[PDB]
Amino acid sequence: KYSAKTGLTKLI
Amino acid sequence: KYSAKTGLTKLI
Amino acid sequence: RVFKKSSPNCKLTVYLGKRDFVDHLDKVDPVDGVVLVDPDYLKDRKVFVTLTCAFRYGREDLDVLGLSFRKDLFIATYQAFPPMPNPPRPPTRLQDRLLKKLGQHAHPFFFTIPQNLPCSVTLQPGPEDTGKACGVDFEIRAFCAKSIEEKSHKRNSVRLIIRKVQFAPETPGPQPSAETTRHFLMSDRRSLHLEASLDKELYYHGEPLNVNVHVTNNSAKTVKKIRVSVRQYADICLFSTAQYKCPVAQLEQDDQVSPSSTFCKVYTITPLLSDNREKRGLALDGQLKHEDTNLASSTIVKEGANKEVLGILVSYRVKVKLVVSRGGDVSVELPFVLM
Amino acid sequence: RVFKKSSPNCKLTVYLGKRDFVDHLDKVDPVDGVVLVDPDYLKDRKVFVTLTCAFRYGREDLDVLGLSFRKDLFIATYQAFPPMPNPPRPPTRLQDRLLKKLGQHAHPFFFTIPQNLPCSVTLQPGPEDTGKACGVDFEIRAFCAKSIEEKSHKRNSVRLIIRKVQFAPETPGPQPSAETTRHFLMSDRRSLHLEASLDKELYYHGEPLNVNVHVTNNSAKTVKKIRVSVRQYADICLFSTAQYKCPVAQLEQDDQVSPSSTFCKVYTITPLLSDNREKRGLALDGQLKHEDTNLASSTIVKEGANKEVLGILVSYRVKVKLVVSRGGDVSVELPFVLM
Amino acid sequence: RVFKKSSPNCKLTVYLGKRDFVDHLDKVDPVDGVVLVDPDYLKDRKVFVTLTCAFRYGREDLDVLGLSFRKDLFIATYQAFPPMPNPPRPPTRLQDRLLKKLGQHAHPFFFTIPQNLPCSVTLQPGPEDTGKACGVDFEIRAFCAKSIEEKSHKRNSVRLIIRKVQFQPSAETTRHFLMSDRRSLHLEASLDKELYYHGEPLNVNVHVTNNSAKTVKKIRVSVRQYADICLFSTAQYKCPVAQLEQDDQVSPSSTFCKVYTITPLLSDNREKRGLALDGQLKHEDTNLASSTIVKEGANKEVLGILVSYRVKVKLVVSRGGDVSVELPFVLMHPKP
Amino acid sequence: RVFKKSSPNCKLTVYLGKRDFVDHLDKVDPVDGVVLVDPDYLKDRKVFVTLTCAFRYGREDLDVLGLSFRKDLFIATYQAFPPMPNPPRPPTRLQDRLLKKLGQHAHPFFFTIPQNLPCSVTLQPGPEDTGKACGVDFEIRAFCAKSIEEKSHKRNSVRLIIRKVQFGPQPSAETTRHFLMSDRRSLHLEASLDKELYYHGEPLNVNVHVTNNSAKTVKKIRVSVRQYADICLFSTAQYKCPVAQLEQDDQVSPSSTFCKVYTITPLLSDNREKRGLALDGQLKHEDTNLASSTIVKEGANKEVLGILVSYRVKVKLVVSRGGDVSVELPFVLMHPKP
Repeated sequence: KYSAKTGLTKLI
Repeated sequence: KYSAKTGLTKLI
Repeated sequence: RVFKKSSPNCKLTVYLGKRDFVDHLDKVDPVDGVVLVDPDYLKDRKVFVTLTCAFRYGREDLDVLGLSFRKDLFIATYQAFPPMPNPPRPPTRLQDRLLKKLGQHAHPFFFTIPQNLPCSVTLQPGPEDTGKACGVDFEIRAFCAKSIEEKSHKRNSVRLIIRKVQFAPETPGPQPSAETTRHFLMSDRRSLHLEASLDKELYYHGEPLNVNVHVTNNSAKTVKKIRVSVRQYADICLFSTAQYKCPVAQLEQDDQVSPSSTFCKVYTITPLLSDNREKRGLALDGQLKHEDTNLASSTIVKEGANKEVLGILVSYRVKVKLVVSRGGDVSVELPFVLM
Repeated sequence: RVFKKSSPNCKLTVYLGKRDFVDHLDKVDPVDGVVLVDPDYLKDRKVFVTLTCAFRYGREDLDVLGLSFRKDLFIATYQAFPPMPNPPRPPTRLQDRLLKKLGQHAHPFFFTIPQNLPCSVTLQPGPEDTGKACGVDFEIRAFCAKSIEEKSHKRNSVRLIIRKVQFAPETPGPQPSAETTRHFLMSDRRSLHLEASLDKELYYHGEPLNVNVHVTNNSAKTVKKIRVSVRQYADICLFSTAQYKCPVAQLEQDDQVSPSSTFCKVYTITPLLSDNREKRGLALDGQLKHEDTNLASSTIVKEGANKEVLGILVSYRVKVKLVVSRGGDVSVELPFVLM
Repeated sequence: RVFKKSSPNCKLTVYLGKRDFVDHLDKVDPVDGVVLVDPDYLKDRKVFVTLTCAFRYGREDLDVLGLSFRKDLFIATYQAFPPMPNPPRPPTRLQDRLLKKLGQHAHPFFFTIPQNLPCSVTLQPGPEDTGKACGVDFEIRAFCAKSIEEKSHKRNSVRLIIRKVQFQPSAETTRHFLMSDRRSLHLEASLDKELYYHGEPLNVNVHVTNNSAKTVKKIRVSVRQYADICLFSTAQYKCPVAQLEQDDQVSPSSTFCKVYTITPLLSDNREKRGLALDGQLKHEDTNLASSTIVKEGANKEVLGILVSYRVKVKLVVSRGGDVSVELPFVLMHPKP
Repeated sequence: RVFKKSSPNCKLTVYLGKRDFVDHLDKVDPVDGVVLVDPDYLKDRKVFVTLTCAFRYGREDLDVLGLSFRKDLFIATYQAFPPMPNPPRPPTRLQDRLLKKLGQHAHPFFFTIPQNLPCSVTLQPGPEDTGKACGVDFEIRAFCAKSIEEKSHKRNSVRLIIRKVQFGPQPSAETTRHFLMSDRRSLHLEASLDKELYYHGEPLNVNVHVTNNSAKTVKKIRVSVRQYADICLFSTAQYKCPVAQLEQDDQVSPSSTFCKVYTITPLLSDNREKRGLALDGQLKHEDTNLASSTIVKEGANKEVLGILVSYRVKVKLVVSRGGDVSVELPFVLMHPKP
């Protein structure tokens, strides 16, 4: 198992 | 003065 | 230039300077940021922040079910809130800017890295599919779980990709060259003295690929061509080290060699990243989620350790491929490094 | 990976290998292309081809109505159709792949670049009003006007931008380490001996800048700081060679040195581009119209010509800045090269 | 398995392989079959075969009773008998089975489909509207009339219904308000795949991304079927095939995440109004309509029902406002 | 330069700065001015001031059976007299100029405008249709009714019409065209440009790069600027009409890559006395200009009720059978700001 993400942040 | 463009082809 | 991930949560809002931290030789580049926190929901809720040195080799829930997960090569764990009686003793002057601009509740954090961790490096995916990834990465999470730092969850986490890098030393090895003989069944004379002399040992991105190939000839068996080919070796030690041959670039001219003399041509090549884009199996330096990378730097395996280094071990070797009538493709390899 | 520009009007379709051509040392990377033309509306219409290496430093129709235009650094012209007596003698094997891939009408072309040409380098625009556009480029065009190769227009021309990127030589120069001793009017001693010793002489876009800085000290004005700052010389030559200073990147911790000893630290930086994106006047290596580029490599001037090289002459240097009480910003510069 | 259709006058008898024809899009599934005709009734009588790509939006006699009739997108015609030059260069392996099986009076036939043809999709009838219908369809008639191939009449014409069924998008958007100025709803409805078919359900990994005030009530995800109809007015008919949900609430100043698992079933929306179905083979059980698409836009507009699907991810926030967001994704069949 | 309006009872006068107000974007242009009333008719009667933003789509004593009237998207009210423990905390520099020049009587007034509101823009009527109209306007009223704050009429109401007019990449469309009686790409057509926001005074070159219009002769290439006259009362409604278009016979060849810049100037006095082309808001007889393009702000709650003008250079080619194929883009005409 042990977790995942959100998926995107390209700057500030 | 000599001439100008079309302005874009990026790949094949 | 500074950038933040403001968690939508407006509990943990993390301000950082650079996404790529320069992993030097004698030291590393430490992480140097702050975490703006808000007080009205964080009532006896406690701020922490961590650095995950993560290694990836597959699908995020298929490789989950089974008996294994990612071997996280390192995890650093910091407690921002509640603060000690002034925790931050060597305050960064980036986090002088991040405290004077921000509020009294803005919370420092720094993250030192040890001397056993590799870069952020991935392979290149194929243009065709069955669902695969791989690569090392460094990331930073700031979060707040009710239980102690030894437990955590969703619902507070602020994640940002950072990057770490190998950077080869001051000194090149010997100036690596090449001159072999070749013996056959049908033509007796030494037939291929082939001196692939070179200039340097550790190139980077933005230099030429010249190979001074000196044929010394006295023979029959008309030679046709000398192709020159930049082999990438995609070493991958997961359940076993494997190399996956694929030429990042290849050039060749029609320079033909006469019997009985010494002729020599420099064969001169560019491997560009833009030429091998949308192509399979050519390790690229691990990129920051979408950003353009370079072709993967050579990785080196330290002289001797108790544990064998698991994962992708990039090597690069310039093969000098030949064509001799009626077309036999003879060649050789050397060691050379792109770090 | 071969690519084409099918000329807008389905007459002169130009097939080429690579858009980045290598600027070698012994040679250049010559062009090796063909042009598929159709024989129905090209009846006694004579096809040619050119390479128009050109400087750009402004607006099109505005700099048209002045006195000058651009100073096209170079232009090659060669007669594809009808072939003066069929002049492809050493065909490329890409010119051997295309001629049999395409129809019989395919007409080759091949350009060898001279030794007096700078590379494809473009000034960086800024966030604001960022189009007094500058930059060299290499461009390659097919055409056919009634009048002979010394006259042309636009209604046939096929334009395909390529590049020529400089590449570093085979030997780097001796280990550079050189700067100031700094005597004063109120504190007496040799008072900041400093050594920014280095390791190499010519870097690329793969490796960082470790600077081994050696303080030698017996203090009577407290030091408090050493920042190290990589500085670009965006040395433009239109009327004049033009030094435009700005730092691509710089780093520092807050290591303090005490009176009467010798201190030493390896400070270290990486100049990135994604950190220097959305910034003004930072010479970048040439771009392929929107494709990602990188920081400009060191340009260099040949060992004695007759005519001053006109263009942007990019240099680089680690300026070792120090901050001393009560705030004097002491520093010095050296040579080093990113070619 | 093979299937035939014999007219009640035993004159034109068609044998065919598949009712479902696999609409690839570089090509399309061509028709393969034969027509067994009898020649002593057909003495100087001329057999044909055709394929009708047709569009329906109502009653037979009544929209027959119109200022227009069916605007057929397509009709293919070919000469079965007389064989004008027995002209099939490639005989098909299905015809290789049928010509050996039957009496050689089996006339082969083959139907090429062009690229501008939309798929088989019918709007779902109401429960209360009895005589209301609308649907695209593909059929095949082998037929004869004394007149040359230009005309026909209903007799000697042998129907049959077939089908031309057409065989990592993240969303993240912010929500700013009147009385709560915070970003207040970032939300990422991430997924894994885009083009599913019948058999593999809909997980939607919705990452709650929300600040402080305005207590969120709930999240609920509704597979919503778009039915775009272009006859004289383009028209889109919104109706929820399936919607699933729980009560997993989020807190002020947190980043929650739920995977919500929905599965539109044909069996559940049986006996309902407003849900485009794939065309049936006249009575047989079908599926939920496959998403059609207009390839890149032909010079002539596609006149038909244009099915798309989406996951509409909806939320309620205090005191129950129905915030939401939508995306693109497509449902089409798997090929053999 | 200053201007006022006085009532036939010379009771309320209004002194202002400028009838053209700059619809900025981070902000807007707030209204500033003073109201000048008299003493002794206005004993114990209470003067107020308002900003009426309106949507108009027809006739005055006719279109009031619309279930409604001009659906006033927004109306602002502030308490002029008796000043009410007055918050002109910032008094204006021009109100400073008006208070000492005129009597120290001058009642200042000021109007914030919200963000969900449109500019002042109207549909140009036909040359033959007389009793019709449409458009937005921003007007101001200064009045006093023997009432509560709610009741309101004329003859003390003084009304001034003012305005709230709004003061990319090099945008290029290169499209192919596939036919039923031709195979080739048959027309790529690249309308390359250099500006996307123009004003009154800078012309319209369209660099049209033709890419093989052959196997079907081309007559030639028209280029025609179309205003989009969007109107949202009950339904959004574009009304297509070309303001200007120009035209030479340059004749692209089979197997030859043509490119021509076509130079357009949309003028008003050429489109004066026409039908269906929005003009900018105007003041009662004086000269105006061709309407500015309005924009739709990113993410309002409620859709903007107004006329929503845009423009676009349509490049309509004409190919041998005289079949006129075309393509459009986005292209937006805002004002230049002082």
